[PDB]
Amino acid sequence: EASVSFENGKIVVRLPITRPTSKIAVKKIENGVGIPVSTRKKSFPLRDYYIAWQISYARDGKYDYELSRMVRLAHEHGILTYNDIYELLKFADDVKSYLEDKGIRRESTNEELYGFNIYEDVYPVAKKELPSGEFIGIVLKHKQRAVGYQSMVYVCIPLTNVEPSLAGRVARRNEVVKYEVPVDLMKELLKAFIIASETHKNDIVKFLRSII
Amino acid sequence: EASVSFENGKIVVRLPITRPTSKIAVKKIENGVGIPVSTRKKSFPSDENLRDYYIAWQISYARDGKYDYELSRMVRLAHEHGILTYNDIYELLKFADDVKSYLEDKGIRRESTNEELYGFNIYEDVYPVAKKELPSGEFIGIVLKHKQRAVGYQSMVYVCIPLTNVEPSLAGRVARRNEVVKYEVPVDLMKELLKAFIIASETHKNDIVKFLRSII
Amino acid sequence: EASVSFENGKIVVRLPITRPTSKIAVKKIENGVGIPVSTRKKSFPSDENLRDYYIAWQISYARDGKYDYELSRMVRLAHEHGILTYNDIYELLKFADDVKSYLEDKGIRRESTNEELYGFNIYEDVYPVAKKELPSGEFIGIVLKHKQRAVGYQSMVYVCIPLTNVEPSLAGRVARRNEVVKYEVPVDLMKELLKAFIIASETHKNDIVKFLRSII
Amino acid sequence: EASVSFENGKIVVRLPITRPTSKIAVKKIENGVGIPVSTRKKSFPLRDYYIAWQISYARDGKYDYELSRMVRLAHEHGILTYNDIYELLKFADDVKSYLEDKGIRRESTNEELYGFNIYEDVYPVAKKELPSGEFIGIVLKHKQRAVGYQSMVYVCIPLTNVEPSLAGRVARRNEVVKYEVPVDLMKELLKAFIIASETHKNDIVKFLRSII
DNA sequence: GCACTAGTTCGAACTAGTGC
DNA sequence: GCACTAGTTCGAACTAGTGC
Repeated sequence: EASVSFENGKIVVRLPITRPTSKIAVKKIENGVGIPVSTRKKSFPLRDYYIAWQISYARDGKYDYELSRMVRLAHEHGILTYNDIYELLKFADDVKSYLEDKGIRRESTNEELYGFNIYEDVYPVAKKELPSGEFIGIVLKHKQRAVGYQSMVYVCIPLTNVEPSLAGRVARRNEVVKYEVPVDLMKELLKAFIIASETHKNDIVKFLRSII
Repeated sequence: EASVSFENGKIVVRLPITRPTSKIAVKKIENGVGIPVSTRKKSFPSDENLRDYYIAWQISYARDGKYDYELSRMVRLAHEHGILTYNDIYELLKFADDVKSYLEDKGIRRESTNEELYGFNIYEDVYPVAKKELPSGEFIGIVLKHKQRAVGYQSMVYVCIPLTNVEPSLAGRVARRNEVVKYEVPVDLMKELLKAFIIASETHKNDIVKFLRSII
Repeated sequence: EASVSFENGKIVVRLPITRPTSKIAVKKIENGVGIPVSTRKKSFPSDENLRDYYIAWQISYARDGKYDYELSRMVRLAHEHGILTYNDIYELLKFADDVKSYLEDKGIRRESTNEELYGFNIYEDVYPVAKKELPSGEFIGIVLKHKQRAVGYQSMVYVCIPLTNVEPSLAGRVARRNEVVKYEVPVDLMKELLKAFIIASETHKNDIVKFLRSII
Repeated sequence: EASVSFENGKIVVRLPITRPTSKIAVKKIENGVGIPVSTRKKSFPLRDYYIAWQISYARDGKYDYELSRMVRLAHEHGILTYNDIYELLKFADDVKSYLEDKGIRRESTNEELYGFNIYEDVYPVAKKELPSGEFIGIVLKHKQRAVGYQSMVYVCIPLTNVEPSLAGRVARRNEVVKYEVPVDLMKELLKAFIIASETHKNDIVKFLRSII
């Protein structure tokens, strides 16, 4: 439900902010944790607020969706040079372990709760912050209905970096905002998928080699 | 769904072995340690490996607002028949009086590390788990989940029942289509499952205390 | 879910009025005729229009293979308490002996017409519906649905309960959040719902006869 | 999950036949009724067997999907002339009532079943058969979760009209077949949507006027 | 606000495909 | 064939948007 385009020499994405889903939701960040927010009820003050986007690179087996759509448009308009794709391919070739390798572990402690021993389940999370304010997250979740893991990639875009400014008001009905996607972001998201798992890497490599 | 009955002086539960769901599924817990791993095995071994298989049951005490379901039906039947005594219930009410802190109070924390994965900073999200093991091999566990639409945590209680503890014996056997097995519920398991709910959250404790008071 | 109980000499069912589902929902049946139409009205009128509103309940007699659910719980409680007499049950068993044809036997037919809609030939698919009305206004209906994965038909039994027949009176009232209303189940309704299942399919009849035999 | 393309001067669709869904399923036809079939278990003999395709013309608000994709490709390659689009627009302008207008009615009868009165619920169905063997169906279903109706358009494509011939064998795993879409079919499907309802018509009209 | 319509998440139940 | 993985339909429960 995201809309990717090329406008004014810039890759832009238009994102809805009032219909929260697994894929797109506005969050308030406190101590790392992302509190959900309803953008229609409470008014905005702002550095605390992000669009949380679980971004994809394929759909129906097609690599012309969200991230891959942004990349194709960038490469065709010289935002993403052949040089950039080469080094991302080099990065990928150098990557030998993944977030999925780390897995999820259960550790004993020396604590009890009224006679019950306390253990801690430890989930790995990979994160990078761009100087522009965007966050990239890679979370490991226990694969639904199946053994093993799924790695999920998120981009977190501060409300201060979108237009129009939501400052001082509730979102309008079906409000959609526009975000100019910086080349750095596309690079780092491709890198995130590369390290998320070997199967995500193999996909990204085939796609970028596809851009030739 | 499980089916709970009173038979021959015991509380008995009949459990599906083959149609795994979030409520009831066979899981592998290797040497009784680690996160339970899901499985769809229908043929069970007859050596040391059998002891790694459990029925994992995310067990409840109410359904549709009524307390005649799974654990509450076990307990009401156990007390009706003198399996769970008045004294047993008074001891559990006393335990609940003493509990003033809960698994949900611990919540979930994110820890920074010093590792980087190819330039990306690594953090660790840390979930508290409460767990107790009975002498006969059953595990009672309490874990947390983020609430679906809210800012809080939901606590869930599980009992993990060794396949070596059910009938007909699964050792070296392949489960039939829609196989259901029979498990005699030990009184101490009912006690510990009540205690699990009592320490899971204040709301769960309040529910359990009102329920126990009502069966007296 | 409905909640069925014995109170003050009557079988009583408590029914949700506000969270419509395929099982239980408020529907408008204008002057008691036509296909029921779904609605999410929370404010109910106090004139002739009130009589067009019903609670439509797709009612069952078993859940999880057990016969202690909705209609079977009504009937077992009714018989325990002498509301539904032995003689009543013998009359229903006699009725079932006489039934040798079922709504499912009728099936669904496609009829050709002579109409065309801008060049396209018009056909009509025709579904049989069995329906009975009680003197106090309740409807008992039986309809067919194509089976989800099979070549057959599934029969479903519905009771449509006038809102004017429940408590607290809904006339000129707005339903509260998660409102539940109270309905006293007439013995003749229990009889006719059993008869409905008996004529719906041979399988349903067999189920009902075995159930009735078991409560004797 | 259908794949539309332009090959050899013909619009072709590639359809899977072993993963039956609401949208695509293989059926055996007897006395009008469409029996479902599992193409992997039982071997094929053949005029009795059709691919039943609940075809669409939009997706995510985009009119580049299934039917609309076929039409766009046809018009761009001269299979569907401007003349064809004009007359389809004329057809549409002439259409003043719809399948949805007919609704679904409950009729009394003089029959009883062991004391219960029998009524008949009557559902309208629109159908056309091409000389090539394809059927087009419009069925009225009681709109899920809502008042009123939904009209659904189906194309039924005989297995004798696809390649390869399934004669004498079970389908292979993930077997997909290719069907060359005749211009007549695209015309008649557009006509089906036009008469299905006024809202389907308004959509189709805006789309064809969009092709200009 | 009422009375919807439409969009979503979640779990149960089912089926086809995959690798050993 | 076993032991999964992945694709689907269906209903319950919830939320945002719409027209009056």
